[PDB]
Amino acid sequence: EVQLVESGGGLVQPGESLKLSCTASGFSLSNYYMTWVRQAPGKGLEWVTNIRPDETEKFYSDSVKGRFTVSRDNARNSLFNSMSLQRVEDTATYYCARVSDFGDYGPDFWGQGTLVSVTSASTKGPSVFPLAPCSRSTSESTAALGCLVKDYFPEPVTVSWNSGALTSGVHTFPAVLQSSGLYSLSSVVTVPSSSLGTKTYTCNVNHKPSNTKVDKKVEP
Amino acid sequence: SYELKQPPSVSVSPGQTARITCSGDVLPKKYAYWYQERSGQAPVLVVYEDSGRPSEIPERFSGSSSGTKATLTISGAQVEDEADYYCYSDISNGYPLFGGGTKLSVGQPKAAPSVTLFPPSSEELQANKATLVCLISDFYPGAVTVAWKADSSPIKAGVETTTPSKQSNNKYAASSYLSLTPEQWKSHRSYSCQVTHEGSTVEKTVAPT
Ligand SMILES: Cc1cc2nc3c(=O)[nH]c(=O)nc-3n(C[C@H](O)[C@H](O)[C@H](O)CO)c2cc1C
Repeated sequence: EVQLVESGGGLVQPGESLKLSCTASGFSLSNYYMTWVRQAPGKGLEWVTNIRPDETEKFYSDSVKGRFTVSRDNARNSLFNSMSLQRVEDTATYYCARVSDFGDYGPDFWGQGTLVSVTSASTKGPSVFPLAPCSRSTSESTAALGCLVKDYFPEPVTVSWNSGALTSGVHTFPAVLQSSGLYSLSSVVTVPSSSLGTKTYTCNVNHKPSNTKVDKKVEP
Repeated sequence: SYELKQPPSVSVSPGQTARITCSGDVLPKKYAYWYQERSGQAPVLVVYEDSGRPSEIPERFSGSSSGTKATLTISGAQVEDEADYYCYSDISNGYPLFGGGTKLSVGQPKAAPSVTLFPPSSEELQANKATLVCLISDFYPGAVTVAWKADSSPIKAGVETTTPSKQSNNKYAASSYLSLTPEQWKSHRSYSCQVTHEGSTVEKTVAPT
């Protein structure tokens, strides 16, 4: 029955190029209209193109018009999406789907997609900055202190406190994949502001990929 | 440009009905579709031409529309109905669209998010960079919305929010980061991170001091 399979997605750098492919089975590709819809990690679905069965018409989203070009081979039941002049923002998962034939043109069957990453991210180490409040949140019974493990690559990062001693109140958040292909994550340990100026709070960030280990002692 | 204004999140109890909307200026002239996308899975068609319904989509998924608002009504909510739903249609001269999407959650005791806001460390500032960190903890169901404010004015340039994460206590964790330049951080007089979850809105603020 109906089945769509992407491929070609991979990891490339800005400006570079890449050509995705979508091969279908279970139906006559030549009888339908095809589209590519992409989705950046954790974001909505964004429409890219539509291509008429006889290929006489090709429609592209402003964001990609000029750099991306759709093509097909109804004989080889294949759709193709050649992307050139890559941008970071083009990074997302590329889905090719069969465009339905009723109502305006929504698709009906989507392939699982092929992931397209695009960065120059090499192997930076994390910078570690102290996370403490100004004067308002400092005047509580139990404020929070933490370490900002900014701009690193690639995952994962290990955070701890007082070389493993402190465990309660600790909350190491999941890393955020900033635009510049580099990860960042925070780690806060909630503690009483009473015995705050007597005890020591030191996170121990570990980033083997970079062979880095940092120890920042945060003070109130 | 144009928008399929779609509520970011929606939650319902196992067995009850759920209703997702999708506003739009041209919806009265164009059809509306609905797709279901389960985490890390290709989207799936559930509604077409406003009310059509595929022969694999259970009858409880009822598409409808009128004027400038299409509505995907899912009755007898199931645990499997937990996923992202997007509406589709197009502009006033054929170019296809997609709504922001909506998150559909099910059941466990509902909880409000623990928001904490941090200003840029004087240290990172010395590095000619500023970064406001907004940690969102212990919320349920796992769906939140993060908007940043520059002195009560909104801003989008420089925001990177994470995808709700499951903590060990079966509640969710989220983090949002607003990157400024040492100059902007001092430019304004207050930056605020507002995390709205289930109609509820927690808004912590910080200012250069
Ligand atoms: C941006 C755009 C996308 C279109 N996509 C489709 C499509 O997927 N399927 C279809 O049958 N017609 C589509 N059409 C209509 C198609 O171009 C053509 O006008 C009609 O089939 C008339 O021959 C589209 C028109 C535009 C402007």
